[PDB]
Amino acid sequence: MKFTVEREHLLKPLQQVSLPILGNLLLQVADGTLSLTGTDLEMEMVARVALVQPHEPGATTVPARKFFDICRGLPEGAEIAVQLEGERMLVRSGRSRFSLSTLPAADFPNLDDWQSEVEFTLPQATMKRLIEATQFSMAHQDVRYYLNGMLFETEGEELRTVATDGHRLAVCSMPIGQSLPSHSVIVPRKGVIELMRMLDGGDNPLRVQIGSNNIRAHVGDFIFTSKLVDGRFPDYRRVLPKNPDKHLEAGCDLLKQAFARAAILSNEKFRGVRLYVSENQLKITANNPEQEEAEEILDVTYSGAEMEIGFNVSYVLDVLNALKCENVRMMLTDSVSSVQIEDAASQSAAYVVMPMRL
Amino acid sequence: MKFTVEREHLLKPLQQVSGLPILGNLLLQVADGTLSLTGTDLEMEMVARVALVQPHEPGATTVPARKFFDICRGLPEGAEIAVQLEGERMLVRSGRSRFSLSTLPAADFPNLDDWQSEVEFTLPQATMKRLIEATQFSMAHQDVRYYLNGMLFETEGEELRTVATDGHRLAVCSMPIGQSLPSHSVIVPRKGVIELMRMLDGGDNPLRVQIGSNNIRAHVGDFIFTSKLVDGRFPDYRRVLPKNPDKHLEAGCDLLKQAFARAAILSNEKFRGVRLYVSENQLKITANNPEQEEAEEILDVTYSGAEMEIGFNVSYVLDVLNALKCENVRMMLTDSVSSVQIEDAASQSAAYVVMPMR
Ligand SMILES: [Ca+2]
Ligand SMILES: [Ca+2]
Ligand SMILES: [Ca+2]
Ligand SMILES: [Ca+2]
Ligand SMILES: [Ca+2]
Ligand SMILES: [Ca+2]
Ligand SMILES: [Ca+2]
Repeated sequence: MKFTVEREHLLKPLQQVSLPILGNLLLQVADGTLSLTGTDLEMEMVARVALVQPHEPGATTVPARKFFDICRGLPEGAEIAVQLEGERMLVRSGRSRFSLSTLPAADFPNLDDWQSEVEFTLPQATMKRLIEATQFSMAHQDVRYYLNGMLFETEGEELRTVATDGHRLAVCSMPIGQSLPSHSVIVPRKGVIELMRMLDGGDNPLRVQIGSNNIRAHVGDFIFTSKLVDGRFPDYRRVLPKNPDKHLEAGCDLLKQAFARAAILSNEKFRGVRLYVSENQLKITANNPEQEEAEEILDVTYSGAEMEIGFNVSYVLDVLNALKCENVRMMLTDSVSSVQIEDAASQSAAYVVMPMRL
Repeated sequence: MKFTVEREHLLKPLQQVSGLPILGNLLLQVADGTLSLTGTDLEMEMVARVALVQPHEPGATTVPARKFFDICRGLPEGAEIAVQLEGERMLVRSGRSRFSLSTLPAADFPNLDDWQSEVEFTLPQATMKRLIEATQFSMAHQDVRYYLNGMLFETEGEELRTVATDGHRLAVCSMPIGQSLPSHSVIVPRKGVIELMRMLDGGDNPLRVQIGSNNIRAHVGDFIFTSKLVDGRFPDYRRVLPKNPDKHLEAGCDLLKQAFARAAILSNEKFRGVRLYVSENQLKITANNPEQEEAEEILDVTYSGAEMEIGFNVSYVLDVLNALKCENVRMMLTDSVSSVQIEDAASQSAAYVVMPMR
């Protein structure tokens, strides 16, 4: 196995593809192409790079981090010559020489073979929007294992993501211009993060294939495959407040800064803040067990009945930071119901926070 | 106690002083048209003075430092901040943002012992920055020899000098300050060095230093920092500089750094040993690890001395090269079992000594 490639043509693939063999990358030279594969047994990334210089076929595995670090450590645009020599992989560029340990390509694990059952193509930016809108609301390491990921749902002509930690919920729906079967799957949280970072911000379309227990995403030279979480996800429809009758609109940043200052004097563990809404005015209060107290008053747009409501300010600040927009809509019912929060200029993403009695 | 100040006048002082629960509080004192703000940990103290141009009333209190800072920082650009002591709370008002903070009595706030200045001088901020940055990385970390955990500040002739060492490597930097100084040495603890550095805003305000038998004080602008000193017998750098390191090697600093950095990837993860082979206008760096992986770097250098080999902890060498912010480095060698001296090829202001490895 032999190949010579420019440093930069390896770095992006290396970043994407990054028991001992799990710490190695599979390298394969075949039919004019170097393939690089990383895996943790749950998910796998394959990156292809065209070989324009002379090369010789073959396959091995090499320590991922050390190989990455050597390549990154070489000078910008350096030529990197790689060949197998015995049980070692030789790396040479200029007068820099490296000899790395190998493990047999035969020992590199494959994900189980599977069949694609639902497929669609969408712009990368659309998938990025869907994931970014909801990612922060996934659970991390909850005993409810099915919350440690993101629901991907197809319905009519749209793709939807849902994330919840069992306390707050995020949902985002986007039309993708293709007739889809009604379907939903759970992508493990590590898989969501890996998928997100494979999206490079460019013009390559994204092709998604979903099987019974797997998902695959293809963008340009990269192919990501993950197991799905085998479980049942909560129904977001039952979480959204039914027909909320009271709408407040305010500048996102003004609202966020008011909440952020109030949060300083909220309970450190439970983070409860109170809202008092009246004609075109919002008052936010916070207090803590040391009996310190914050109050914020700001102009908003509101004409409904006067009401009060408490919430976890961390959850609300999470929403406002995710929204990054000009204006926000808080959809209210009463002191004993959840709130729905949206970009005032878009119904694509919605966020639900539970009420607190303070 | 009442004052009204522009946010912009409070922020930097609050950051500088904020950097027994009462140790979590700032002492605020309005007296003679000045607001003073003090923070302490019993070992060191920062005091900031703020001119009060708006109406004010005298008195003193203490308030939670982080909360007060976070509230002020959280307020908008150009906010006016009105503050008044009411009963046992401190009221903070700006626009329609209101905050009530807990207090502890000013009478409870601890003072450093009184002391007399024995040695005094003035120096540009840029000189103190240079002295600290040139040596700081070489201080010990939690060594049982406590004095090695800090930094020696030495006056000799008209020079101020810093020395830092952990027994394995040493840094020394000397700078002229244009004043006849006594011969004197003190050891500033780690945290004091960090603060000394933090107080240098980079402007044209000179620094005034006062040294007592057990304290150091630095005045810059409207800030006064005071630290206790560290007792103990700090090693003499003059005994550590090789007596006659007459084998001189010169090489590009970044070229040398990046070669060591690549070689380091395949060095022992705990011991970090690399080997240097010096010969006529050539340096070869090698590294190997228990897994029998190997790196080799060959660089052109300027060297006319006799051939020799020497082993080093590569992290120590990299630390030096990263601290040398320059074009060319000089390495001054003795033999395979003696320390190396390293300097900027174009300046003798700082020197670095690294012990060899067997
Ligand atoms: Ca280039
Ligand atoms: Ca629908
Ligand atoms: Ca569906
Ligand atoms: Ca294009
Ligand atoms: Ca209040
Ligand atoms: Ca010197
Ligand atoms: Ca070695």
